[PDB]
Amino acid sequence: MSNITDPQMWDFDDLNFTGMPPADEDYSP
Amino acid sequence: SAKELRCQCIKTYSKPFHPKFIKELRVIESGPHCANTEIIVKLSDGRELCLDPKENWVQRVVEKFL
Repeated sequence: MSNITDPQMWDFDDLNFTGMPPADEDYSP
Repeated sequence: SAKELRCQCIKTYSKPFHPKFIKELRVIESGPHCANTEIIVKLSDGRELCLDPKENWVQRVVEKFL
């Protein structure tokens, strides 16, 4: 939902490419 | 826990996904725990991982997530 800010232009669309996900690696605590 | 705090993500996991994949995003900026920037994430199908905020695929998935 968002809100706030000012100025901008361009942008939007979702995804990207190369690689993928799931699998494993990552961690923290 | 708030006695000994380390990075919220000590490392990052370099796996490009899509906002439809990722159902939770949390952006941790350099703390009093870790002087770095760390993206925490949960993929709905895809577990809860750590992300590289510098990596362009993330820039979209997180941007378009938020």
